[PDB]
Amino acid sequence: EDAGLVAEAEAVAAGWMLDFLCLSLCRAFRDGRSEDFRRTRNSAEAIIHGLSSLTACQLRTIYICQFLTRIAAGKTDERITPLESALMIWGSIEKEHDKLHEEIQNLIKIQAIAVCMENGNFKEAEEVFERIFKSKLLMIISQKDTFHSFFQHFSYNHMMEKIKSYVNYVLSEKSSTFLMKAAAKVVESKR
Amino acid sequence: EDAGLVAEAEAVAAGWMLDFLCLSLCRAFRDGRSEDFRRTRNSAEAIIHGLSSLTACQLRTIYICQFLTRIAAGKTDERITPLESALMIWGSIEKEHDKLHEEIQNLIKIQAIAVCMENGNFKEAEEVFERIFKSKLLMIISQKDTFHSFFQHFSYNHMMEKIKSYVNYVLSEKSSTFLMKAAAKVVESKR
Ligand SMILES: COCC(=O)NCc1ccc(C)cc1
Ligand SMILES: COCC(=O)NCc1ccc(C)cc1
Repeated sequence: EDAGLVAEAEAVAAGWMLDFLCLSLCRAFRDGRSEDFRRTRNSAEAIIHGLSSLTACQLRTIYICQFLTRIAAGKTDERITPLESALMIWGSIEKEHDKLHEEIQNLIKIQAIAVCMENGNFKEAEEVFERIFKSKLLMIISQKDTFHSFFQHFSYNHMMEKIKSYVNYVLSEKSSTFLMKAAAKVVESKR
Repeated sequence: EDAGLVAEAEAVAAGWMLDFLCLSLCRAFRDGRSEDFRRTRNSAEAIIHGLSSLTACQLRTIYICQFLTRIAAGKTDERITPLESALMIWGSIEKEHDKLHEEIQNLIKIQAIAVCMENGNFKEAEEVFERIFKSKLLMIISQKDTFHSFFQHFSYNHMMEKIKSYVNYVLSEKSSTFLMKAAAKVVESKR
């Protein structure tokens, strides 16, 4: 038995498990299956400790998973909120800055403030605003005007809809990865 | 897309990941790769939350993994020690009670006391003795006779050697499971 070849096979399998768990995380996010999302997130987080070197494709995969983890915790050792952390990941993923990227970016920026107002924490809403960003938005926060028409166009539902359309593209791109394809064949054979 | 067929494929893949991670955990235990063992253990623990129903084979797999986890923590919400917890798993696994089973059982029973004496905790050694079990063993603990010839036949090294021989049988039995076999093929193709 060669120790190097065994370690290489473990790294190949970790890569397969990462894609499979990304696909499961994407579907759970799309479906709103919170408990399944939490379980898949924990498995993907543990599995990637088996990798010390990642390709460009694998880095994009883990950053998509970290991004969805923050978006899912949006209303729930960093001194920033989950939506602010999602915005940092979003702005640094190796991906095209098309119209959809910018739409998601601006929806998260406004919702990072609006989720604080929804929870009744207006001081945090101002702190979030100061870290991200103008005089019209600060007057809205100061007036506790949570249902201002600006927030109805840049809504939480609109942020989730746009992120879900992005998730469907990731989902289709990874639907043919090794582990899910082999698992679907086994299920189809029964049946 | 059928939600039931997607969930079935996820359960098939969780099963494949469980066998792969058992095989990796067995090799790391055999090799004494502590950090790799800790990482694999965490991944296997997270992955099995994706399973709510297990076959007899899968139950044996998870119990072997829980047993090795306690043996590896042997010298490190239950009011018992890790070796005592390993003994509980060992005595209830659906497996043959051959001579090797009994040898491992008795080595763990004595080492559960001896590891407390090694750490200088003789009160715990007596508490462990009371929970497991005689007058000769209690005199040894009372006298802090850690290097009594009884402990040299029923040694920690002998316990580890016997458990490692058992691990080699599990390792050979699972060496042909789906995920490792497909991963070894990929590595062999390069080389
Ligand atoms: C880095 O901060 C922790 C975190 O985001 N955990 C969720 C997580 C899910 C999935 C993957 C691949 C990686 C991480
Ligand atoms: C049940 O007590 C926790 C524990 O033993 N964790 C390690 C663990 C490793 C591997 C598997 C499959 C399952 C559990």
